[PDB]
Amino acid sequence: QEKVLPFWNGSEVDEWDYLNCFFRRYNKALLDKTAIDKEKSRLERENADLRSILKQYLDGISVNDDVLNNPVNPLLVVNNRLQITLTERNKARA
Amino acid sequence: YLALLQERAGSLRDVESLQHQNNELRALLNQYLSSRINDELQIPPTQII
Amino acid sequence: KPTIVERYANYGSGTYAPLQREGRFPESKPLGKEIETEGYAPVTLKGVVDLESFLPSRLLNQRKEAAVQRDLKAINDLLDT
Amino acid sequence: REVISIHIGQAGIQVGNACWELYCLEHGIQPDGQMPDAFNTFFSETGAGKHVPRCIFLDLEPTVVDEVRTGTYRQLFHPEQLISGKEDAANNFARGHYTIGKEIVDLALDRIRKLADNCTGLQGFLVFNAVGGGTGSGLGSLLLERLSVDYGKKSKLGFTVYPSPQVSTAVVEPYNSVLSTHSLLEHTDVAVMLDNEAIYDICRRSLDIERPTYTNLNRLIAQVISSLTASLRFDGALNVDITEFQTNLVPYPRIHFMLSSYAPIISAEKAYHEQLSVAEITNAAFEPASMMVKCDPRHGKYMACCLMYRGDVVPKDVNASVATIKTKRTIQFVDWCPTGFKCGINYQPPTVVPGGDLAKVQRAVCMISNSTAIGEIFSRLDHKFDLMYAKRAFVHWYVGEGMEEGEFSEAREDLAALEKDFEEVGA
Amino acid sequence: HEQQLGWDWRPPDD
Amino acid sequence: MREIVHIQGGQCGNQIGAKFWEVVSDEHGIDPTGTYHGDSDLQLERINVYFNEATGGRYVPRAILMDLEPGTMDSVRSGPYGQIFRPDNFVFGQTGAGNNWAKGHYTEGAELIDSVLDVVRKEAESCDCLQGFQVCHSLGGGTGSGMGTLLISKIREEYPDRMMLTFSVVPSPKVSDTVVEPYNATLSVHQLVENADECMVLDNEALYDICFRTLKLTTPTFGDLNHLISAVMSGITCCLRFPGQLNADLRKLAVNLIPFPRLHFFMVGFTPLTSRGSQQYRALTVPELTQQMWDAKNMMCAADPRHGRYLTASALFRGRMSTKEVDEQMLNVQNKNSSYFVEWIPNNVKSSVCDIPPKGLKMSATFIGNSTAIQEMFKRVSEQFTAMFRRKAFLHWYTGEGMDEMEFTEAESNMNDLVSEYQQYQ
Amino acid sequence: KKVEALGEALEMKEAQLAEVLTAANLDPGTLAAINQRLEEVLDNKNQIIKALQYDVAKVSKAHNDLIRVYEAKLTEFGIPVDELGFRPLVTNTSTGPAG
Amino acid sequence: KKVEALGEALEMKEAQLAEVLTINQRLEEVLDNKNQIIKALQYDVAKVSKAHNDLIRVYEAKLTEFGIPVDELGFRPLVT
Ligand SMILES: Nc1nc2c(ncn2[C@@H]2O[C@H](COP(=O)(O)OP(=O)(O)OP(=O)(O)O)[C@@H](O)[C@H]2O)c(=O)[nH]1
Ligand SMILES: Nc1nc2c(ncn2[C@@H]2O[C@H](COP(=O)(O)OP(=O)(O)O)[C@@H](O)[C@H]2O)c(=O)[nH]1
Ligand SMILES: [Mg+2]
Repeated sequence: QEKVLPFWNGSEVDEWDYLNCFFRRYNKALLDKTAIDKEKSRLERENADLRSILKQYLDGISVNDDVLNNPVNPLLVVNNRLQITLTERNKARA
Repeated sequence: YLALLQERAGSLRDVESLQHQNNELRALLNQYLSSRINDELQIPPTQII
Repeated sequence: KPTIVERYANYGSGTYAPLQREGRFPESKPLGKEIETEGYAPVTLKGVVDLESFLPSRLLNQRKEAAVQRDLKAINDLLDT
Repeated sequence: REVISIHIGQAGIQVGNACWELYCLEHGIQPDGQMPDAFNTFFSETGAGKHVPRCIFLDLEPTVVDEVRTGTYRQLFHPEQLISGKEDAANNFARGHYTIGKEIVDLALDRIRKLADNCTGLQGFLVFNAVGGGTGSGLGSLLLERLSVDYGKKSKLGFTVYPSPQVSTAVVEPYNSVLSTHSLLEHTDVAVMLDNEAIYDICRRSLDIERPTYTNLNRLIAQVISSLTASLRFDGALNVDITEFQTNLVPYPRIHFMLSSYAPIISAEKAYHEQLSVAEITNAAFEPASMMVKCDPRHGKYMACCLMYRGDVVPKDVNASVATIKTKRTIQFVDWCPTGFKCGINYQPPTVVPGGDLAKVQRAVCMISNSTAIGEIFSRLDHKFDLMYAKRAFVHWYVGEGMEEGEFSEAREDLAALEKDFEEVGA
Repeated sequence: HEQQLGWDWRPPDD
Repeated sequence: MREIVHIQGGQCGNQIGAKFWEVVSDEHGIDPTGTYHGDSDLQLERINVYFNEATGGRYVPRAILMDLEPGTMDSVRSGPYGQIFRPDNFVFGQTGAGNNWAKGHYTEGAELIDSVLDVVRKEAESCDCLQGFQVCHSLGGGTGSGMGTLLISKIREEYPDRMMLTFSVVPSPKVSDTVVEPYNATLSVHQLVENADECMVLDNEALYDICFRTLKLTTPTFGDLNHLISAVMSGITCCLRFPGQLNADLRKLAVNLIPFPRLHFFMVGFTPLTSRGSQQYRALTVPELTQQMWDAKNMMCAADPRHGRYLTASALFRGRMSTKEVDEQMLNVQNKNSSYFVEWIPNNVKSSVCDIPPKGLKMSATFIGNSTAIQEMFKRVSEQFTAMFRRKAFLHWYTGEGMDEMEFTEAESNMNDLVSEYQQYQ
Repeated sequence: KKVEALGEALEMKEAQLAEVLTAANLDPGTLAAINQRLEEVLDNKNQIIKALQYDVAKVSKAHNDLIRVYEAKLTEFGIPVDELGFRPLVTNTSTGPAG
Repeated sequence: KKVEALGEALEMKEAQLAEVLTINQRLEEVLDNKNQIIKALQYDVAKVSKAHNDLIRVYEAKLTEFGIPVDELGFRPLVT
């Protein structure tokens, strides 16, 4: 793209405005890199979310100390903690 | 500008690798979301989550 | 072996047509580490305003010193005299 | 290939008093100076089998210089290099740098220059001093500045003693060290760092002694100096010299303050039982308790480490040991350099001092490493200097002896800048 | 000039 | 007629060359005193390739030592066979290299390389019909790469019609000697890929793995490694000293190997390498010498050919053998391992046979491959370079001696495009 | 100010769309599907315009650069007659499409 | 970039207005304008490609007519 159009999509030249096309190319590179950064920034957070859901899923299958320690767990229920939590999640995700 | 280009190339490679890992993780998660133990329980982890 | 300026000035008017016999192919990546940034560019005004939001800081605008100060003070005093 | 040795103050010349005993024992020179190529770095030959050191011992108080003028080594030295002032600097930076410092530096420098002229090929200066007092700090700073102005390009190694974090003898040594860093950072080129309390604990742990005098410290530092300079004299598989040290251990111009360690620092009764092969002496040279400076490397990262193996060493077990060190987890190198080691081997086994504490060991290892684990030392010294500078305490002495305020202002800001530089090069 | 940013290039006289 | 001048740059190169000269003197049958005490005339028929008759049999080698310290020079004099070199060729400074590329290519180079060129030119004009140059050095130091590489460049500019063999001990990641090895390697390959004609690349990692597995040594000091590198450099060029059933000059090897003028890095091994114990049991005929030759664990390079493709191979056999047997060996190897080979080159293997085996052994062979998997070393060294060049670590010791960032970037880009050139064909 | 004018146009058009949809109150499904397939038609049109403009630029640059390289080779060989003139290209440099 | 994004947003919004009004004839005429732009542009591409081939032909003819070089030397030109 910029190998064949590095400039854009008649008197003498002053030193101040002397490099404007080069700055155009520089700005194009900056915009592309910022797009890269935004894309990455969303990818790592979605990856972290996937890791978290996977971990808590594996906990859901397994019989683990943290599974028991979490007071809201189907493995052992006291005073309807699980049911209250489920209805709260239902009303929050409704 | 050359330093910027090098940083852009590194970021692009990192993005590609991250997308690969995310796709693999999502495939593994979808594999877990269909299992015999996922249904044999009287309480499903899908509802638990 | 020419200089860089001679090499750039010779072929065409700032170009270079590499002969296939040398086997130096830097203009074509091995396609393994290929680069294509066209997809990342935003297509909607939502993406445009999001990129605008990103990175506003770049968007907007000793002992040696003491020794030099001592030397300049001495030479200034000498000039005064 | 030769190197000059200058010893300023009580601590420096006391360390040299054991260094030259060790050197004579190494090279076979009798105390009077006779032997009934390999010594050319440290001695110059003359007469009918006579050798004289390439050293100067200068100090203000003659009480200690008389000890070396009379104590069994009188015939060793040239009876002019033993400089003696008229009265002690009294722990006063201004008395050692401005009042009395301007009167003996001429006689010191006009002797250093002629020793350099006698020297065949100059390769480095090495300076012994402690920043815990005036006579060391101020005068060594002045003389180091003078040498940097005169020679400049030649390498300088300051084997400098800081005061311990809590085990402190002087009361004004925080002031003196803060005022001496202004030269110890900007004029010397490689700083090899010491600390009394670390050696105390090392000889309490390994050398199983509970009441160690200064003799033990001086001996086990002279051993480090000898292991440092062994590559210049003796033959080895991978000989490593002073310019190698400079180019490998100084990543940035203002980052040169390196730790030190020696192993096996072992007794004479554990030497037979406990085995001292390379694959374990290398590990024993990396524990935080074997660092000759009271610092904790686990609180930082290692920039670059350098290993010197004296004695029976084959260059493959060093590779295996370095691989084990890298694969270890309790330490973490700076992510800058994959190749973080500077190996070096020699052939002369460690040289025991008769009647000493160490033993006839077949091999030994000296490690010097540059790491970010010294910003803690700099910060603690800065804090304990600032607190005493708050109430304007002890400053009237320096004021009457020559300092006014700018010295303290610039020293304080310079130390702050150095600590920030270490912080920013850390991560 | 002609590659990077000239937009016009002019030789001197002699 | 044809002859080769030899240069030993730095400490590593000097010791490797000293062992090489001991090996050559043993093969040609001469004493450390310089006199000839061999047995046959086929060896003294062609000693003028490496030696000169001085006065009544005192043969003098055609090599020049080169370093910046006297300790290594004294060591090589004191060692055995060190009393044969011409004292007029012990050129060496005194200051010290400092393992610094700038200190070995811009200051001490500029202060001693006029003299080293003077002596090497004297030797190259004493010899009549030149054939090439031979240089031994390491790409991880200051005077190994600086001194030797500048000498390579100057000699290439002065005699640009002579085939050049530079033997380079590339740094290996596990055996990390110093801290600036990647910097020096980058700045050295930048000039080698541009001026020198072929480098045989070797590495201490494989030189130790060979000694631990094949030789089954217990404590291999540098003597054994230098012995192996010698035994390779001795058999690299034997068609000159001794007759052969199918001769092969150095230029013939170069033209058969190097397909394009920028793909001239050779990865080399030697056979047979039999342990002292299992040798008495081992069998030595051509269809196992070739098997060990193409054995991926015999290669003196930490780049397994199973990770890449072969552009060209060269097998130099020594001893009275069967040429048809050799040719069928190569053909069936290609057909067995067609995948590891490039499609558009029929018969990727060049085979040569010489009629005189080495001292003691009855058959021998040497392998020189141009595989495209050798890009691994350059990729790894470039990664180690860019790990430090982002933060300018250890860079002021070159900046103060007068090299900018422009040449560093040039050298790194050169490595990157070289890796690209290997990868594209594969 | 051009951006401001285009934003005003966007605002008025969006308000008009909102009022028109709230007036018509037609079923979502079919009308929405109408919307998406002509939106896809428009999107493909814009994409192919962009791609083919770039194709024109690329082929023109290759054309001009190859003309210059042939002229250079012929004038090096000494063939003095040059025939073809360069086309109005905007960007001149070394690149890929030459050999 | 904001200008071009706003322009395309304006076009698509006008398209939704036109389609939900059932104007549409104007939208389809604009689409026909875009199609004929496509046609003219690809016709220009065809012209330049054919002219590129024709100049390859004339240059090979010029070289062979003197024969001082052979038909081809060194590099090989790419064909669209
Ligand atoms: N290693 C070692 N350090 C010593 C010895 N003697 C004194 N020191 C150190 O020196 C510091 C005070 O001694 P110095 O300041 O050097 O005494 P000086 O050299 O005469 O200098 P002034 O005290 O200013 O006269 C103490 O904090 C100790 O740490 C010694 O024998 N060995
Ligand atoms: N094969 C072999 N390699 C060696 C020997 N001695 C040293 N080396 C290697 O050479 C490297 C030292 O580089 P050096 O020659 O000092 O760099 P220079 O000073 O610029 O020439 C080390 O990494 C060693 O692995 C030897 O006797 N044999
Ligand atoms: Mg005192």
